[PDB]
Amino acid sequence: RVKKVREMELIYARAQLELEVSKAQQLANVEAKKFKEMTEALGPGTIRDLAVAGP
Amino acid sequence: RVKKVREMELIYARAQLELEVSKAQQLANVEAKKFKEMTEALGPGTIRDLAVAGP
Repeated sequence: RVKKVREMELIYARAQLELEVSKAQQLANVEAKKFKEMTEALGPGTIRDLAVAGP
Repeated sequence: RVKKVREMELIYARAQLELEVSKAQQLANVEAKKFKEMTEALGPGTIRDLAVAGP
């Protein structure tokens, strides 16, 4: 009983702890994608000058 | 019972946790699109001078 309850929970938790990583994987892509679509569209050099303004 | 309830919930939650990412994916596009339609329409050089104003 204690074997087939923790062992069967393990294979269940295995396909869920890895399902958890696929969520974070796809959400990391759309974050980096939408980051890329702004950083280059804004300006590779503009980001540099916009931060260094100190006069 | 505990197999076919958590396993069937897994395939259900799988097609929902990935449905969640498609929402964030399309919303990231319209954000970056509408960002692109303003940043270039405003001025690639204008964004640089508008921030560096310090006199």
